[PDB]
Amino acid sequence: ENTSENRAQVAARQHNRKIVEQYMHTRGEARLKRHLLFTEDGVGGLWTTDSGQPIAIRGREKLGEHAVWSLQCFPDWVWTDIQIFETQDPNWFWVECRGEGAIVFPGYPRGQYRNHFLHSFRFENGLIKEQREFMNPCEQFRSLGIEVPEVRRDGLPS
Amino acid sequence: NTSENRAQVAARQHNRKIVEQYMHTRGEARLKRHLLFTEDGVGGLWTTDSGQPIAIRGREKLGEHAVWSLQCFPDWVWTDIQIFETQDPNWFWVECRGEGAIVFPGYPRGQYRNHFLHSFRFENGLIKEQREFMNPCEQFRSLGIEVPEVRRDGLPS
Ligand SMILES: O=C(O)c1cc(Br)ccc1N[C@H]1CCC[C@@H](C(=O)O)C1
Ligand SMILES: O=C(O)c1cc(Br)ccc1N[C@H]1CCC[C@@H](C(=O)O)C1
Repeated sequence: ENTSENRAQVAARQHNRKIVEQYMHTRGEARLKRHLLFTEDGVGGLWTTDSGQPIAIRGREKLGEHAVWSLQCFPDWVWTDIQIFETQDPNWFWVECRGEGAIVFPGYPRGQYRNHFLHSFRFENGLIKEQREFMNPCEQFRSLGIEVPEVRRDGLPS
Repeated sequence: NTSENRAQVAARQHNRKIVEQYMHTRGEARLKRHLLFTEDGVGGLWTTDSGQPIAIRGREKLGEHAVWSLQCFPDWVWTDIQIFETQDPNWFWVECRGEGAIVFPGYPRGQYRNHFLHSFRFENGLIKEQREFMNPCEQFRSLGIEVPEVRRDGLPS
């Protein structure tokens, strides 16, 4: 039904989608201003780590400061194969994508990193309140020359 | 309010019920979870230490796989289940937790807990493709496997 309230939900979803698109296409020195897409208290970061705990970057300013490090350590990064999923919540989206680029972490050799990613984006007032990255840390270990632990699944049917 | 749209709404509602039922399947009922899939339906684990998915292809293979899964994760429960519909009536995402004993050949019995994302795509009201995404490091830990620590030298606080 075409009511003011359904219309408002559609408008919000449409706006938020454009910000997801923008986020996912932000490259190069533009990454130094990606933080401006977030609420002042917005959070971003990596939810799949070797320690099992997220690394959460809290606050728009902290995200901007973080961008300096990310641009250093992933100097040519691009997201590819981007699929945006709207949800029943006009303020929540998921993205499935791939990503590739050099990885330049001090203490490791320079390497090439490729992974499969899921990102979660939650909005408030048309800015991102929470972004979260989910990936397979093992592919990052590979890129850094770190030996990947192996699980044997004996008896797993074929 | 158009038949195209009434059809999609119905398909999405039907498919959501199937996602709910999959997520709440426990115990011996797991031996029949494969009945939720198309005959050629695929399920499995998309985040593995090898970097390649472990795909289980076909309804019959998924039922055979259930035997293994019930032995290796004998009391498994999904919890904190959040179901995301999408613009596609035939594609859902689930974010949840899961926990239970892990009992793999050649590793000490453990307690495995993880955070999960599942993707479910549908055809003809049955699951055509289910994919699990988790952090393999938590599964290493549950099996007593040492996990390396990545150092992020510049990383601000
Ligand atoms: O992979 C990490 O070590 C990582 C650590 C924190 Br903490 C946050 C995010 C992380 N993932 C990267 C992957 C490459 C692009 C990059 C970006 O888009 O800023 C983010
Ligand atoms: O974690 C694995 O080793 C794994 C291997 C393949 Br092959 C497929 C799925 C896997 N994940 C489990 C996690 C516990 C519940 C279980 C189930 O719901 O059947 C599936």
